[PDB]
Amino acid sequence: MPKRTDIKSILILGAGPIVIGQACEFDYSGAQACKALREEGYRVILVNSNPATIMTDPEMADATYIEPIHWEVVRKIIEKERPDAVLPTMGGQTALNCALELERQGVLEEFGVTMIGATADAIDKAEDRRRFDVAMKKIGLETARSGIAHTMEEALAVAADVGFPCIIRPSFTMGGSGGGIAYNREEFEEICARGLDLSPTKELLIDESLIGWKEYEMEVVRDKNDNCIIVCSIENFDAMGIHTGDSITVAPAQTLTDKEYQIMRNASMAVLREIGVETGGSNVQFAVNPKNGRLIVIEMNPRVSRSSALASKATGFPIAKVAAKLAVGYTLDELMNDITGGRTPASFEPSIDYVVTKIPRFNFEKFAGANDRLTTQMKSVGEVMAIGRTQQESLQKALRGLEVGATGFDPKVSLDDPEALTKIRRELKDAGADRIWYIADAFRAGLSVDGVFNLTNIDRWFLVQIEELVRLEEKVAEVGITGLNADFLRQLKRKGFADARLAKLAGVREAEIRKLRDQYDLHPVYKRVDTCAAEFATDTAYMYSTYEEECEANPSTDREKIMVLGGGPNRIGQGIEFDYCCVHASLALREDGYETIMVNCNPETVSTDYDTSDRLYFEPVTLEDVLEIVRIEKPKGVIVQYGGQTPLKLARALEAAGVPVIGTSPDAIDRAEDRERFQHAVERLKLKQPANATVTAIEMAVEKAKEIGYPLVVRPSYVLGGRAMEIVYDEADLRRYFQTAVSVSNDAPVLLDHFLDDAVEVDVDAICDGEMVLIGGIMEHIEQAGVHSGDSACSLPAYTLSQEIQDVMRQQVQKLAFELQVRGLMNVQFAVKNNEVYLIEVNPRAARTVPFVSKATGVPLAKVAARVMAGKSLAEQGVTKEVIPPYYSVKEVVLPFNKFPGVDPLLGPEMRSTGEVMGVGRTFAEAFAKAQLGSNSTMKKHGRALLSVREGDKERVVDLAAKLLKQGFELDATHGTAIVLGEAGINPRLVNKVHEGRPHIQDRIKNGEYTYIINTTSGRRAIEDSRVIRRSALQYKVHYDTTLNGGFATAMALNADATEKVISVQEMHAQIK
Amino acid sequence: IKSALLVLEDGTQFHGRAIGATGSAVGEVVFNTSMTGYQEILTDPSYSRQIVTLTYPHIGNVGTNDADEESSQVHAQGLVIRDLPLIASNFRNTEDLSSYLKRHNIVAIADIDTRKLTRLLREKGAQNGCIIAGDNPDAALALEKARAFPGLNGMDLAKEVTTAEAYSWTQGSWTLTGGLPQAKKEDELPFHVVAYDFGAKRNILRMLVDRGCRLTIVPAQTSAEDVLKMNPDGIFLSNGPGDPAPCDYAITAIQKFLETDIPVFGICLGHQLLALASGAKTVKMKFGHHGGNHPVKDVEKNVVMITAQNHGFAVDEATLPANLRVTHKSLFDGTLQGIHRTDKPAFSFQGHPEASPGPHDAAPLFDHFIELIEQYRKT
Ligand SMILES: Nc1ncnc2c1ncn2[C@@H]1O[C@H](COP(=O)(O)OP(=O)(O)NP(=O)(O)O)[C@@H](O)[C@H]1O
Ligand SMILES: Nc1ncnc2c1ncn2[C@@H]1O[C@H](COP(=O)(O)OP(=O)(O)NP(=O)(O)O)[C@@H](O)[C@H]1O
Ligand SMILES: CC[N+](CC)(CC)CC
Ligand SMILES: NCCC[C@H](N)C(=O)O
Ligand SMILES: [Cl-]
Ligand SMILES: [Cl-]
Ligand SMILES: [Cl-]
Ligand SMILES: [Cl-]
Ligand SMILES: [K+]
Ligand SMILES: [K+]
Ligand SMILES: [K+]
Ligand SMILES: [K+]
Ligand SMILES: [Mn+2]
Ligand SMILES: [Mn+2]
Ligand SMILES: [Mn+2]
Repeated sequence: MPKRTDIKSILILGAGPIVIGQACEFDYSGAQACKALREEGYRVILVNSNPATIMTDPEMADATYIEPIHWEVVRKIIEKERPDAVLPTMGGQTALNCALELERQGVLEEFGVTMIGATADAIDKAEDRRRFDVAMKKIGLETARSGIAHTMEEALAVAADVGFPCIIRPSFTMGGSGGGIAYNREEFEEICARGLDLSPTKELLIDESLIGWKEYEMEVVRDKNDNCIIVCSIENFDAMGIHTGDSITVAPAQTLTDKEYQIMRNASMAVLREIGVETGGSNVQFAVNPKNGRLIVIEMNPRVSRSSALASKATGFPIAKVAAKLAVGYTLDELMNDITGGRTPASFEPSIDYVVTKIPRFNFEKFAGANDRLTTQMKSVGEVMAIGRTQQESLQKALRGLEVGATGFDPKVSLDDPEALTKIRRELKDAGADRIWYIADAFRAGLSVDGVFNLTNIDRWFLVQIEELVRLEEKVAEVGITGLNADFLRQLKRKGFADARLAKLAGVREAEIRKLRDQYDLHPVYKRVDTCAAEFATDTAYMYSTYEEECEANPSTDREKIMVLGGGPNRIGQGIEFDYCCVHASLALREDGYETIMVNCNPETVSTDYDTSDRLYFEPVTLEDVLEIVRIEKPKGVIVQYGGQTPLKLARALEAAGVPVIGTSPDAIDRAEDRERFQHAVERLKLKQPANATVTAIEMAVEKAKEIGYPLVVRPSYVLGGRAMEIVYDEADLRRYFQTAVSVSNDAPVLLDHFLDDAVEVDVDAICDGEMVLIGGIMEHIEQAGVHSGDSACSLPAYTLSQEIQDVMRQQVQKLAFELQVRGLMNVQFAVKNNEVYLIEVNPRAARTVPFVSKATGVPLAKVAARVMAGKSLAEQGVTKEVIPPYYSVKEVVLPFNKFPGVDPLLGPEMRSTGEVMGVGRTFAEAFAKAQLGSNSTMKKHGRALLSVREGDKERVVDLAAKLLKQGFELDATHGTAIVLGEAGINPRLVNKVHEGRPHIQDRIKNGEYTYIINTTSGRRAIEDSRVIRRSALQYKVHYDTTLNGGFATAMALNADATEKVISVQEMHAQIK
Repeated sequence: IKSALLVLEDGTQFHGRAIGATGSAVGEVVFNTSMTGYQEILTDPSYSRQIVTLTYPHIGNVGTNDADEESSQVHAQGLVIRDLPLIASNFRNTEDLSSYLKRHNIVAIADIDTRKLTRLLREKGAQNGCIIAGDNPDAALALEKARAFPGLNGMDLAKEVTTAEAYSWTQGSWTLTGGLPQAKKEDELPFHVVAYDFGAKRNILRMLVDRGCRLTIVPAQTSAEDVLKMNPDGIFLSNGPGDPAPCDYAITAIQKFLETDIPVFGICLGHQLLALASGAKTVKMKFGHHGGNHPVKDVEKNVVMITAQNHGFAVDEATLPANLRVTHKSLFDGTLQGIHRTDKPAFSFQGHPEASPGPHDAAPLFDHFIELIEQYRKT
């Protein structure tokens, strides 16, 4: 049949908060499904705790539930929405896992919910390691010498079999979660211990070593009629041994002969068929022995994956969209190919006339004591993608599109450093996130391709390419700016060289190369993505830049254009929130009659979706790249305020280069972004800020510090997420973190701010139209000032702040909006101490709190602010009064500490969270409990609690202890805490520190004695002393709080039921009058 | 610096780099969307008098090897690519592409906007062109030679590539593990097929042999009479270059076979010939079909298959004799891909069930043929 009749309503399982290994790919996936079905006359219901996603846009689906993704909770949704089918394949592991528990718990059965896309057996068939392995053998595919383990004793015996090194892979996990490479016995237990615990099925799949073989993936889609296609093939740059998610990869595969491809392809299909996937798309990964073509099957993912998003963006083939439709019985032949103007069927294999490159994005600098070597467990936080007609072209663009300060192959070591070959050696032998740059350094240093291959195992096909760019680079360095004739320059542009790299090499200014290009008439052409290698025409404008002959840009002369600049790869501190805003700005303006142009190169985004804007330039967000498009688009205006720090830093340069920047000005952005300038503004306004000073050098800083007084906060200019920020306690604390602060400061000063003890933190998002100021929302933080806003939980409305004081802040915001010339969105940060408002900072753009506030207030701020930026006032839009919802909304974050065990899971001024969840309640307590549960907290309503607090918290601890007692907890405390509690009349049970005796905390935590841990610290040394409670609490999965306010909140949550009642966003919004 | 230049009939120039032999090449220019299997493509006889342009920028990444030869030589008139890799990197590699091209004395160019070329051909249809590689290539001379090209329209190329003396093939298919197998002993082959050589790919033969046939290859012009005289268990009509139309001899003869109850199978040209022999009409397409991602529908089972295509001509559906029933169509342009005789035990496929290179999807088309054969044997 065609689309199914017995199914009207569908429940799409979202993936939750973004975490390492499980990110934006699904929002992209989820949102695709949602649109697919709805376009197909289906009632769509979807659940997702993440407020920053687009998918949770109320106008996206018929029923939107921003609820904790718990089977009990999901249960209640089913119960209330009476869904027909459930699509559990667009939410990663969270979704599969949930779909399966609903099933386990007979909830599906209970309500007649049909499981579509993929069945539960299929899923298990693939998700289960033993089972999978068994299928492989049955269909004659080869797999790596293994064994299954359900215990440690059993894992030991399989290890004593396969040998070291060996590869650990748990069942029902992904992102290499709970896995790794055991090179010895010691490593072996630690990894297995983790995997076994991590495993939903308490099962590990242990393999022998295939390290260094080639690694490949294929994306397949299968229909109900049995039709099967390879959507994309992928060849990894980094060899087997480095998770694909942490590897540089390219499409299509490059070094297989047709004969090997076919084998791989057949296998891919054989595998889907064997497992049971009939109505979707899956990813099949393989290992290939370069020496002999020997093929080995690594695994299968019975859902959409991160490669699907990449694969989709790479071919123009809408994987998730198609698959969704396929799950309701549509067949491939039935479905039309989007991009070719529905001229052809979706049943075909894409062919591309270019090279796609993806490089992962890391944040190791935020996790000091972490192991920064790449392995089988994912550590990256984002990814960039680039398109070029050649690999060289592709790769270089990606390098510059990553936003890590690279112009391409910038050098890591000096040529005249004796120890240089040794560092290179290491970096190559044992991959770090920095490998690619070291590989170039190796060529500069005198190592051969072979020499490099031996250390890296990276195919020479790639290597020679990098060596060739190096040689070209050395030529530029020799001949200099004089040698930059058109022929040569042209050749350089063709190999992907950026004006900026050429500039450093030629020891000139980037603006000089660009000028030279101008002279010569050396500008790129734009090609289009079309799924077929130009066999058919496309009416879509999805383009990439290249240096060739023919241009396919064909720009409108017709309308007024508006350019939106994207945020590039996701990263800690700048994530999905910024995509959501971009998408909305386009949606808005487009609706308003403007031609919308998107510039971005993050594949996992909805913004890089061809449906999204009128025009899409899949390009690096750089000055050079943007200038070129502008040159041809000749837009009405450009928005630089909705894509993070990037476009923010580019502003000045753009305007200076004639770009028509709309909304808040570049000077204005600089007033806010420059700490000294901000400091003045506050002064000129007669506002309150702490005791501070702006500094450029240590000695002076040291001197000034004496003045301000410790402790003090080091805050660089032009950063978000608290990059390089640190609380200093003395001189030497200062000298140690100063340079780093400067290094990221953007030729702008570093602020030295006196630390504000026992102060409440507040965030305020507002819109200014030059006429009026619209307050979006005031959010009070749970954690105090000192804990980064992005890592704090928060409430809307405020839950403890006086009206009087909030009103004081609303005014400061307005005063600031106006003085600073804000035009569109702004985010204000304050600290409340002693009934005194203090200004921390102003973010002259859309902030990460925007999506949440919008969701909480029912006001689409990104849309509104986008309109204001384009000319339409608040008055005109009729959005003039601040909304104060009837319910509470609480945001909670998810932290990656569990991916980086060697890290102290302490909170601070520098942001480290990767995602967030939203909790909505009748009370603050209800809101919090919901936030806490959706954040995947292990908190229990009973048990034994451990209390170990610092001096300052010695007063409120009693109240806290009391509260736990009234709840039925049993207390344990360490020495000092026990003393105070004793004095209050509370007699905890004494527990020995680690240096005190035995059993101690570690022992007791480790034994599972506790269900809650409240541990607060203060000072560098006292922190490093208590590190073990934190690390153990984490490892053992015990809920812990590191702030008293945090603990108090937890306490409250104890009086609520997160599973009690559920409410759609449509319904929340309707309750607003 | 070694130049090369490609000039199209329309005057359009592509300047690039020489990557093969020195000289000139003239033919009908075509684009191929295959991402892999460039060598197999090169050694495909149907490409004779054709200057092949590959859409996938990097061509030569895996080098070349003898097993990847579909014929004894390179048939392509010329080679047009975007980028010739620095190195070949594949365990199966024996000779880098450049070397191979030179050795085969193939004029080849690199570094041109293949995409722009593709769009042109797709937009304005096939064109003849000329590639000149050498010191100072003469753009006006190139144009001249291109312009002067006759045109594959009405060009019988089958006669030009066919075998001189008929021969026997008993060799099976390649394996990763074993590579190309050793020829089999005739006695190991149940069936006995007679194959017209219209410029056949080795993979057709191997796959046949693979299915239990012992082969006897005959020149295109061989008489049905001469044929029938060997008592073949089935006849087969290969792929090949040029217009199928002009091949009266083969037409004539096929007509003569369809009077008998022998099973017959035609691939590509053979398809066209048989359709011709059935009184159907053949057209020359705008740009044709050349790739390995072509969806084809088995109208009968309403099942889709990804196929390997290579054809500049096609059979007119709206002129099909009733005795002719459509088995297959292209999902890209709805063109006719497969036919079967209502009355006889004769059918054909427009694409290449044998792939090489390409998806294995349509290989069952062979099985039908084996059914038809064991049936005539029962008889
Ligand atoms: N036998 C082996 N030897 C060496 N490396 C291996 C071996 N098996 C797997 N790996 C590596 O381990 C990585 C993770 O394996 P994989 O099965 O994809 O885990 P996963 O968590 O299920 N992946 P995903 O669902 O995409 O997040 C691969 O990308 C390989 O590079
Ligand atoms: N003087 C101070 N006293 C106490 N806490 C402070 C002080 N200054 C800053 N903080 C803390 O340090 C955090 C980071 O400072 P901030 O200037 O906002 O960094 P940022 O990188 O610009 N943040 P953002 O743009 O929001 O991602 C704040 O959220 C507070 O928790
Ligand atoms: C992928 C996200 N989880 C595993 C499915 C761990 C955070 C959900 C809890
Ligand atoms: N919102 C921050 C997470 C809090 C964590 N449980 C701790 O207190 O450190
Ligand atoms: Cl091997
Ligand atoms: Cl030069
Ligand atoms: Cl770590
Ligand atoms: Cl060109
Ligand atoms: K890899
Ligand atoms: K799997
Ligand atoms: K805070
Ligand atoms: K050229
Ligand atoms: Mn997996
Ligand atoms: Mn900031
Ligand atoms: Mn901040």
